[PDB]
Amino acid sequence: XXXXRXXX
Amino acid sequence: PTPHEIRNHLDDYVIGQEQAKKVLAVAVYNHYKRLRNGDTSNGVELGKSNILLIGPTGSGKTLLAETLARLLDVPFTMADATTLTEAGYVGEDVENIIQKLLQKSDYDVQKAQRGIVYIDQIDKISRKTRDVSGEGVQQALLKLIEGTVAAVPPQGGRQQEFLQVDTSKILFICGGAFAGLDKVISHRVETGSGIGFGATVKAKSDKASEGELLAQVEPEDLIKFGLIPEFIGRLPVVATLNELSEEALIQILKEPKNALTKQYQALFNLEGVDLEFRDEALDAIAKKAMARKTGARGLRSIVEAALLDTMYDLPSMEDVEKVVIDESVIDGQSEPLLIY
Amino acid sequence: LPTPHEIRNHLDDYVIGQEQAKKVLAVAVYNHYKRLRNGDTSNGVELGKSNILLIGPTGSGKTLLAETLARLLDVPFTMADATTLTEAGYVGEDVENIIQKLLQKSDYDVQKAQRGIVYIDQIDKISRKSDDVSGEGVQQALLKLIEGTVAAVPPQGGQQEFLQVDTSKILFICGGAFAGLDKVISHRVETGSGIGFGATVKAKSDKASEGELLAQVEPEDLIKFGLIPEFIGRLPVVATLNELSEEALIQILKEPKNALTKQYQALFNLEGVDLEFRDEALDAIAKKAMARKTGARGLRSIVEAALLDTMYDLPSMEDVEKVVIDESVIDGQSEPLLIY
Ligand SMILES: Nc1ncnc2c1ncn2[C@@H]1O[C@H](COP(=O)(O)OP(=O)(O)OP(O)(O)=S)[C@@H](O)[C@H]1O
Ligand SMILES: Nc1ncnc2c1ncn2[C@@H]1O[C@H](COP(=O)(O)OP(=O)(O)O)[C@@H](O)[C@H]1O
Repeated sequence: XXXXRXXX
Repeated sequence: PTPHEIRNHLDDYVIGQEQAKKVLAVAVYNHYKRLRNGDTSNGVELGKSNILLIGPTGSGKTLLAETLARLLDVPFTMADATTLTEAGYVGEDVENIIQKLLQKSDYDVQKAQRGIVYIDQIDKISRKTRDVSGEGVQQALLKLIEGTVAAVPPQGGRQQEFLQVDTSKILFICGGAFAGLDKVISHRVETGSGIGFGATVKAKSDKASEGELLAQVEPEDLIKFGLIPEFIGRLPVVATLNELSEEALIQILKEPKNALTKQYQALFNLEGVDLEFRDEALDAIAKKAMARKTGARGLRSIVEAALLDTMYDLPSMEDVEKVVIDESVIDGQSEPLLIY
Repeated sequence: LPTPHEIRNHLDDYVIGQEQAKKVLAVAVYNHYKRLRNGDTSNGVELGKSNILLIGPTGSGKTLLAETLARLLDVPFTMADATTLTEAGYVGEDVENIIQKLLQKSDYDVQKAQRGIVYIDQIDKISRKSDDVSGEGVQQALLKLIEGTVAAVPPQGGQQEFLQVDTSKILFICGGAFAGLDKVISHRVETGSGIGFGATVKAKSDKASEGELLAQVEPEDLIKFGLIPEFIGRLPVVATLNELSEEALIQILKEPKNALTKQYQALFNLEGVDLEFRDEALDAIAKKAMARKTGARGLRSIVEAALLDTMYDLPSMEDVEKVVIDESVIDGQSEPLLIY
């Protein structure tokens, strides 16, 4: 549904 | 099919793109030239002729496709990839496009294989829980272009029978405004700038404008954007469209029956009042339109922004048989003169 | 079933100017598929795989060798690019996508995708920067992939299941261009020079071929470039393209059956008109190609731009049986001659 993709 | 006649009809509905019309007439004619009597040549692997349109916003891409469908005898489709979800998800699937093509051809396989395909907003599928409208759409479309027979249930399925309609014979027109495609081309063409006396120094913008920048594009430049090289390999043809011309803006408001001037004219004719637009006001509008960098679509802003006071005050006003718009009106310093 | 001599001729038909590269890929692919037919029924078990690593200039036909091979071999092929690749979990990409791409050719492969081939482009872009998600880190992830393993892959995207596919059997061909590698090997093997008086200057930029130096390339030189020796150990086979030649470009348009010159010739055969391409016109295309530093890839732009006027007017024109092209026409100062 919702993708929480984050990279430091 | 005549390249001289197809260009004459498109000239009626489209203006400002002379080079692009020549490209479409050649590619379109080469597409049908192969289907009717082609693939009977001494040399094998005749390259499939395709089209890849590229232009800014309001460049008339939709109009060119539409004008072709009306002129052309076979059917035409307008299938964007904004909602094309792969693997049969809730949004949509690529198979429906094949289905919609048959509806236009009335389940005629012999007539549907000779059809044309056009897609808008192809930049949105550029590769970046899961991704549904990303690079996945390229994979499904890739099979459609390279060539493959698919299975479509006739009438949706009452048996499990499908129609094995070919796809290598159908033409495809991938076109959409590519945002940011100018900085990438700028790096290659600029090749730095000299600092000494003899070396020439570039100004703010001499060759960095959208016009004369896409013609020198290459397939490797699109790879950095996000597209797949195999997808671009199947479309060796490219069509570069100029942003706009000052003279075309004056013609778009006078020759087309759907011009904005004629629209507002009928809006006031029902009220029992006449309207007029002098030539000095038309050319002034074109200078302000190009500054907005939006195209013909952003032309209504300049018109209604000027006729706001003219339309708001109008109903209360009486004995105003005709209204004249002077060049000063576009500037906004002087109000339009009223005729009693 | 095929042999190295038979495949050499087929490769020669579509590729030229690369003799050593043909023998390398021929014996490599020949012995690779021999291992699949025999499997491990012989005394020897777990027959090791031999990978291939190509190094050559840009537009030197590296991709064509892999594409033409897939047509004759008939096995599935994919063209992956390593520029987007990122180090295990970052915004750009993950290695998992590559595995599904190969299956995407047929979308259903259990004992059929193991025998497929894969190509990689721009391998030098991931060189270990020594000042990382772009550098060395990416190479570490590919080690286990090339060595052979199994990755879960949803077939067709969908079941509540995933299919396991081996990758030891799957051969990999890492293609790429290593610019500036001549300086590293020159000081090591031939001579330390280029800056001194007695030292040889780089006068032979185009007079002589850098290729000959690349033939003496070794894995130790690749370590200084940035690659990991462990990564190069998995790819013992080495292929070195020498250069592209002006006379070769003339042969590229005449010797290959799929030459662009022959496609237009076949296009007008059904039309009942003859086509011609003089030798004085092909040499000019070679100069324009080298001028844009693109090779054979930037060839259609020169041809299609020149024949746009002739092709557009050919259907309109009548009683024309032959077309002649001259060197002046390529420059754009002349119009091609027409014979009735
Ligand atoms: N070449 C053109 N000639 C005449 N009017 C045009 C032309 N291009 C655009 N217009 C006008 O602008 C309106 C919108 O044009 P569109 O072709 O829809 O713009 P567009 O750039 O194709 O939209 P996108 O970017 O594909 S969503 C048309 O209804 C016309 O009134
Ligand atoms: N011997 C050849 N005959 C015909 N075309 C060639 C030949 N060598 C290269 N090409 C052209 O080069 C293009 C492929 O270039 P490619 O090998 O992908 O460049 P790179 O080596 O940088 O990957 C193809 O479009 C093909 O037409």
